[PDB]
Amino acid sequence: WEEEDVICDGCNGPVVGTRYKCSVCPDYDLCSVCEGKGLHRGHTKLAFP
Ligand SMILES: [Zn+2]
Ligand SMILES: [Zn+2]
Repeated sequence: WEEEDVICDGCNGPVVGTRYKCSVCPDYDLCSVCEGKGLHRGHTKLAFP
């Protein structure tokens, strides 16, 4: 029962719904809100659920 949860690197809450993971940074993720706020805007991101 090893589980991987995804925490937003902005609000530090878990990412539920759309996940914006950085394509450059290893293991960097933002939630839909923090993405909307323009965080980490210098790196390309992958927007999957
Ligand atoms: Zn967030
Ligand atoms: Zn980045």
